[PDB]
Amino acid sequence: GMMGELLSGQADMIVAPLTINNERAQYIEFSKPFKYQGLTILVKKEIPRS
Amino acid sequence: VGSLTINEERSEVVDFSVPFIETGISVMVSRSNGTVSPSAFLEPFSADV
Repeated sequence: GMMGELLSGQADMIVAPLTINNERAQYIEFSKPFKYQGLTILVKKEIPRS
Repeated sequence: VGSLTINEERSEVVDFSVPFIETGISVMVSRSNGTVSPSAFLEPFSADV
């Protein structure tokens, strides 16, 4: 993918919404984050028709 | 370790690790009593109705 293309010498920098975790940071360095977020669940509106 | 904040000067003079909690500036104010919206008798309906 994108990280595989980066490690293969195709590009030098990555500007994309890439998260930060242990496995990916073990190989490359991550700078300070510019935006904080998390994980949630998205569902559809119920809209009861009672 | 503790509740030390990471800014430009401290990060330039001292190396910091990855953040583990969100922090920021936020103003704290006391509770202000609200007011009811006028014309509340037209609430359970619409003007088109």
